[PDB]
Amino acid sequence: NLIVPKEAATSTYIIGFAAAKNDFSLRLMRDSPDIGQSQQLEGATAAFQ
Amino acid sequence: INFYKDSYAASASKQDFSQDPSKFTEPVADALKAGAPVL
Amino acid sequence: INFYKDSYAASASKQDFSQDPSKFTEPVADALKAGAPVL
Amino acid sequence: SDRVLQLKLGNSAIVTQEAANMCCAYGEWPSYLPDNEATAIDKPTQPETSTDRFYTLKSVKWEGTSTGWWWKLPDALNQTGMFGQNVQYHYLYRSGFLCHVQCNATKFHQGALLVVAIPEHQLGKYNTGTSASFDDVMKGKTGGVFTHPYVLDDGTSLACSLIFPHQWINLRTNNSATIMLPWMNCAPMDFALRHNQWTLAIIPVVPLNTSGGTTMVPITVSIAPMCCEFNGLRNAIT
Amino acid sequence: SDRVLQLKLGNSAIVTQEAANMCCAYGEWPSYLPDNEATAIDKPTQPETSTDRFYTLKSVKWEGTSTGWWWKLPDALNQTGMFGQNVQYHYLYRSGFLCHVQCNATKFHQGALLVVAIPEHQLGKYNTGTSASFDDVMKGKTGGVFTHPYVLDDGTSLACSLIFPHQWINLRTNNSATIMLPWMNCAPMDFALRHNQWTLAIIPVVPLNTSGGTTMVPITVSIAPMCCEFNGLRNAIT
Amino acid sequence: IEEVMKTVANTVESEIRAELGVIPSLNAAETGATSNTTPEEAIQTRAVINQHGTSETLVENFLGRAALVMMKDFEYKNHVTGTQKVQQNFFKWTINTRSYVQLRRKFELFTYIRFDSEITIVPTIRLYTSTGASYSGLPNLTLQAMFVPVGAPTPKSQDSYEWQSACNPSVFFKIDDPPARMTIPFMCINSAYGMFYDGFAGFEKTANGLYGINPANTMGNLCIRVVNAYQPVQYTITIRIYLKPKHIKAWVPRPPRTMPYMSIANTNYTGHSSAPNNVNAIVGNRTNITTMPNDIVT
Amino acid sequence: IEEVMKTVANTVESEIRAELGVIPSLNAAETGATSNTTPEEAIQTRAVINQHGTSETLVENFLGRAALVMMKDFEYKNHVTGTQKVQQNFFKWTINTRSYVQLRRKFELFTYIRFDSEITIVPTIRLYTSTGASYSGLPNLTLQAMFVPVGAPTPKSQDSYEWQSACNPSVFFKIDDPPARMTIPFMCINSAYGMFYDGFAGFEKTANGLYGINPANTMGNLCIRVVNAYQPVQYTITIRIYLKPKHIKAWVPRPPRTMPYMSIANTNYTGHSSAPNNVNAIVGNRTNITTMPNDIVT
Amino acid sequence: SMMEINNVAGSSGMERLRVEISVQTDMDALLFNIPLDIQLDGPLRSTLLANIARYYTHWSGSMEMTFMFCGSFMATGKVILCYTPPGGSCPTDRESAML
Ligand SMILES: CCCCCCCCCCCCC/C=C\[C@H](O)[C@H](N)CO
Ligand SMILES: CCCCCCCCCCCCC/C=C\[C@H](O)[C@H](N)CO
Repeated sequence: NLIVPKEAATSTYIIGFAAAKNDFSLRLMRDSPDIGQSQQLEGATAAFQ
Repeated sequence: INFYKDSYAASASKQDFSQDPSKFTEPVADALKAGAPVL
Repeated sequence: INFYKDSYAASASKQDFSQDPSKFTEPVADALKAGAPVL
Repeated sequence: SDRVLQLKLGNSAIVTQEAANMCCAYGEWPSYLPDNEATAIDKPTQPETSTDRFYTLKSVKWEGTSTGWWWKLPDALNQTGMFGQNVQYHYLYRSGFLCHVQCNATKFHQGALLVVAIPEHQLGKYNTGTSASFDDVMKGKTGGVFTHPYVLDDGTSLACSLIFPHQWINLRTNNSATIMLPWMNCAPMDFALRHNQWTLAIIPVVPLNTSGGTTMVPITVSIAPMCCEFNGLRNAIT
Repeated sequence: SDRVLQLKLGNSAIVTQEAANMCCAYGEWPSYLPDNEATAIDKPTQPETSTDRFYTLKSVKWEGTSTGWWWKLPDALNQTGMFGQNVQYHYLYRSGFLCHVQCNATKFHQGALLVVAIPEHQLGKYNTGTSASFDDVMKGKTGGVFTHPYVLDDGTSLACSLIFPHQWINLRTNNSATIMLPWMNCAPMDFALRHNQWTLAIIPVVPLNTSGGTTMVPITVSIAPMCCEFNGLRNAIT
Repeated sequence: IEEVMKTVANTVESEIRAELGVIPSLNAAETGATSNTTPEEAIQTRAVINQHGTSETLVENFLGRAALVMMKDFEYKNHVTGTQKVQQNFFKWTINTRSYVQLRRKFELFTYIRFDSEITIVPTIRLYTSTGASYSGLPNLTLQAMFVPVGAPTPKSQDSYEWQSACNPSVFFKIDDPPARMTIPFMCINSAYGMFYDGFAGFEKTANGLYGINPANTMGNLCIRVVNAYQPVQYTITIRIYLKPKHIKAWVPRPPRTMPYMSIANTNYTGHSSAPNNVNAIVGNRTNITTMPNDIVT
Repeated sequence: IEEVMKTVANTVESEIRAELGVIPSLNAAETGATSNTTPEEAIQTRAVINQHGTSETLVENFLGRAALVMMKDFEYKNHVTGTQKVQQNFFKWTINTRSYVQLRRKFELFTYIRFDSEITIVPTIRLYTSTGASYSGLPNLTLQAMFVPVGAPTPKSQDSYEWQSACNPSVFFKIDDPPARMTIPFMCINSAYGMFYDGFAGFEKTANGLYGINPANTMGNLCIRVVNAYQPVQYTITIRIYLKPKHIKAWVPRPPRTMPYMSIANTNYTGHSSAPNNVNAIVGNRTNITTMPNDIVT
Repeated sequence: SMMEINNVAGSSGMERLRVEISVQTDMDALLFNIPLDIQLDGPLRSTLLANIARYYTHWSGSMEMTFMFCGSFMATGKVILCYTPPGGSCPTDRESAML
C-alpha cells in the first residue's frame, strides 16, 4: 500500500521516464508524423519582396 | 571521385562511428558505479 | 565498376558454381551405395 | 538392417520392423538456437524430457474414397502435454519435429500413401476470392482433409510435391514412414499460436484395396518436438 | 550495506531499502539433486527461468485482532504458473524456496511480525480427537490463519519457534524479511500434491498500532522456487 | 558433398556387366531418395568429355532479370474544377510483388528469397483524345517518385506538403530522360523474404481477413506525382515499374503454380474449364494410354 | 569515455543474484543522470552476439538528405504593357531555412550545426490557360540564378545590368537539362550556424522587432530570372530549391518542436484546437490511466 | 524523458506528466498501465526516444522505464511494475500480471 502518518498527505505523485539502452538500433529513416504544413508560414512569402 | 580544387566540394563524410553517450546520460561530477547505491 | 559507398549497390554476383544435389535427391539417414540393394 | 528402426525420445519409444529408411529433411538435424543467431535476450527455458517426446494423435480411417489428411505441425500439439503448456505460457517458441507415420496391413492389401512435409503450406480455397478462415486452417490436433489433393489445395501440383521432404508407405514393402524436420523459419523464433512452420500431409496416391481382408485400416501419426525452447514467459493464454 | 538488498530470479526482481539481512536456513544453499543420492532413474526435467521465479500471493490485511497466517509452501504454488503445470504433469518434485515477505509502514506505526519457516508443520486441532481434515490443511495459495498461534496450532510453543529459521519485521527498523529454504526431506524427491515440506508462518507477536496514520496495512508474500526438477512425466492430474 | 560444377558431368566408358548381387537399375522410391542409377551402369556407354556449362541456369541468373512489378495510368489535368477541391495529379501504390503472374510464379519456386531490388521506372505519356484534340507534342514533364515507409504521412494531393521529403527518399526524373533507377536494399525485418506465410498477421483472433498476410511484407507505399502545374490540355501518364533482384539467395524450392492466380492476397485456385491447367486435369488429354498424339507416319 | 560503435552492444549471460548491498535496479533521477541499470542485471539474460549496425542513424546520415528549402512561381510574359514600365521577368528571395517545417524541425534538434550546403535547383514550366490557350509545347528556356551577398546591388528588372555578375556567382541552366547543382561552403561568420538566437540583432534598444533575429543568419539574396526575352504567350515558371547539408557537425541537442510553426522569425506557438499537439495536451487522450486503447480481445 | 502516463481528459499541461498514487482501501489494486507503443498516440509518444525513433521505420533492442517517487519523506509504499510480452490481453489482476 501507500502508508502515511496522521498529518501527512494521503496522495502523492510518480514521475515516469523512458529511454533506450545501449543495444537499441533504428533503421529505414522516414518522415516523422509529428509535424506538417498546411499553408505558408508568416513571413514566408514576405521573403520574396 | 573529387576533381574540384576546394575540399568542401567533396562528398559526405558518413564514417564517424565514435560515440560518447556519457555527456548526456551521466554528466555528473562523481562517476556512478554499477549496483552501488547512488547517493 | 562500383563507385557507391553501400556494397549492396553493386552489380549481380553470378559466380557461385557450387552445387549439392544431395539435400534433395538423397536426403536419407543411411547413405545409399551404388549397385547395392536399397533396403 | 535399414528396414528395422527404433526411435527413443524421453520416456517414449517406437519400433518398426518394416521401415524403408529415415528421411532427414534437407540433410539437416535439429539443434538449439546458437547465440550467433538469437535476438530475444532473456534466458530461454529448455524442457527436454517433458517436451521432446512422441505425441500420438487420433487415428484416421483409410477408406476407398479418402482424399487425404494434413496436420499443421505446431498447431497439432499446442493443446497437448507439457509442450502445449509451455506454448501457452510463452510468447516465443522454437523446435524441430520428428514425424513418424504408422499404417500396417497384410500381404494381400495394397495401396500407397505419400507422407510429405510441406513447409509454409499456405492453404488455398477452391472457386472463391475470400481467403481461408481461421477455422479452415486452425484445425488443431484433429487436422484437416484435402479438398483437391491433386493441387495440394494450393493451386500447385501433387506431382511436384516430391521436391519436399517425403516418404512413401507402400503396403507391399513398408508399413511406416519417418521424417525429421529442422526449424524452418526466416526468424529465430516465432509465436506458436499464429504461424505454422510445417504441414504433415498424408495422401493416398494409390487407393487402398482390402481384397476381402480386414477393412478398418487406420493411419496413425506420432510426432515428437525436437530441441524445444521458449522465451517471453508471461501468463497463459489459449 | 546489509540494509538494501536486490533479489533477481528469471524475469522477476525485488528490491528493498530497509532489509535486516538475509536468512539462509541452517547455513545452506539450494542445489540440484546429485547422482550420488538420486533414486528415480528417468532423466529429470529442470525448467529454470520458467519455474525459479518469484510468485506474489494475495496480500493479507494486518488488523489489531489478527492472530497470524501460514502458507503450506509447495501447496501454495501448485496452482500457479509453469511451476504448477510441471507439478501437475509430474509424479515427483524437488525444489528449495526463497521466501520474501513485504510489510511497510511509517515511522509512527509500530508492531512486530515473526516470519518463521517451519519444516514439517504437522497441524494439530484444538479440543478434539479427530485429526485435521483435507480442507483444514490444503488451503492452497490462500493459506490459513492460526487458531492458537501461541502453541503454533501444534501443542508446542511460539516462544521456542525461534529454533526454526526466522526473521522479524520490526516496523521501526525494517519492512521486509527474506528466508532461503533448501530441500527438507528424508526422501530425494516427493509427490508435491500430498506432502508439504515447509510452512511459512507470519505471526504478529507485537500487535499493530496505527496511531492515526493509514489503517490498511497489508502483508505480502513472494516466494520463488529454487532449483526445481521433476520426474515421472505422465498425464496432468489436479 | 558440395562440388563446384562449372560444366556438367562427363560420361565414362562402360562394359558388359553380368554380376550376382549387383542391381544398379533397381531402386526403392519409398525411402524418399531419387534413383542413383547412372547411364554407365544402365547401358554400355562410350566416353564423352562434356563441356556444356551450367552458368545460364544459376539462381542468380534465373531470377536476376527485370520484370514488370507495377503499371498504372493517371490523368494529368486540372481536377479542381467541379465538386473536387483537391488537385489530385498523382497516385499512391502499396508495394507488392504478387500483381503480375510472370514474376510471381518465378518467385514462388522458393519459400524464402533474400535479394536487393534494382528498381527501374519507365514513364510514358499520351495526349487525351477529346474534341480539341489537336496534337502539339508531348511535354517534357518532371515526375517525383517518393518512397513512403510504414507510418510516414502520405500525400493527399499533388500540391501537398509531404512532397518536400526531408527524410523520405525521392527521385525527380523527366519524361525524355533515361528511366529512373535506384537500388532498394534487402529491407526485410527477417533474414529473408517469405513468399508464403502459413499464419496470421494479427495477435487478435478475428474470424477472417488475416490468413496468408505476412507481417514482414509491409514494405509501405510508392507515391508518384507530376511536379509541373496543370497544362491547359489533359495528358495521360503511364508509369511502369520494373524489379530486378540481385545478390540473390533462395531456399526451400516448391512445386510451381499450375492453376491461374485469382488474387494477390491468397493462393486461391479455380483452374480452367477444361484441360490443360484444370483442377482435375493439369495435362491435356490423349485418347488412351497407348496413343502417341504426335506419331511419325512411316 | 569515447568508444567506436560500428554495431550495438552484445548481451552477455546472467545468473541468479541475491546479494546484500547491491541494488542495480535502484537509481536516483535527481542527480540528472539517466539510469545505468543494464538488462543483464535486471533479468536473467542469455548471451546474444548482436550485429545490428549503427550507420543509418549517424548525424551525417540523419541530416545529409536533400529537402525543399524554397519554392516560388512567377509569370513569364511581357509585363511592360499597362502602367508598368519594368519588364519584371524574375524574382528575388532572401535566403532562409525556416520556411518549410520538415527540414526546419530536423535542424532544430540541435542548437548549432556546421555544414556545407549542396544546392539543387529544379525548374518546372507550364502554359497559362487563358482564351487562346492552344498548347504548343514547353519552350527550352535558359534561366540564370545569381547569388547576391549582403551589400551587393540587387536586380530590379529582367533586363537590369546587375545580371552581368562580374563578381556575383551565377549559374545558367536550361529547362530540359538536369537540375542545376552547386555547393555553398560553410559561410557563417561564426564557427557554426545558430538555429536559435536568444538575443537581439541591433545595438540600439528598440522596443520590438529584433528578438530572435540572428546577426549571422544574414546570408543574402537569391535572384533568378529568365534570360530569354518574352514570348507571345505567357508561361508560369516554378523554381524549387533543395538543400542537402554535408560535412555536418552538430552540438547541443534540443527538445523537438511539438506545436505547429506559425512564423519564420520566431518560436511562437498555438497548437491545435484539441489533442494531439495541443498547448495543453501533446498526446491524445485515453479514457483513463487503466485503459489500453489497442487491447487484444482474447 | 518524462512519459505522459496521465494522458486523459481533464489533465492539462503538467498534470499529464505525473501520476497520482494515493492510499488504497483495497489490496492488490491496479494503479495504472502504459501502452508500449511508439507509433500510435500514447504515454511513450512524449519521450525523446519516441520523437527520434518516429523518424525511422524499424527498431530493435531493449528499452527502460524509470519511475520516480515524489511523495513526502514519511510516506512508504511498495509497487510492482510488470512487463507482459505480447500475445494476449492486458493483465487486470496482480496474480495474472506478476507472471
Ligand atoms: C529513391 C527511392 C524512390 C523510389 C522508390 C521505389 C520503390 C519501389 C519498390 C518496388 C519493389 C520493392 C520490392 C521490395 C521487397 C520484396 O521484393 C518483397 N517483400 C517481396 O518479397
Ligand atoms: C553559383 C551560385 C548560384 C546559386 C546560389 C544558390 C544559393 C541558395 C542557398 C540556399 C541555402 C543556403 C543555406 C546557407 C546557410 C545555412 O543553411 C543557414 N544559415 C541556416 O543556418
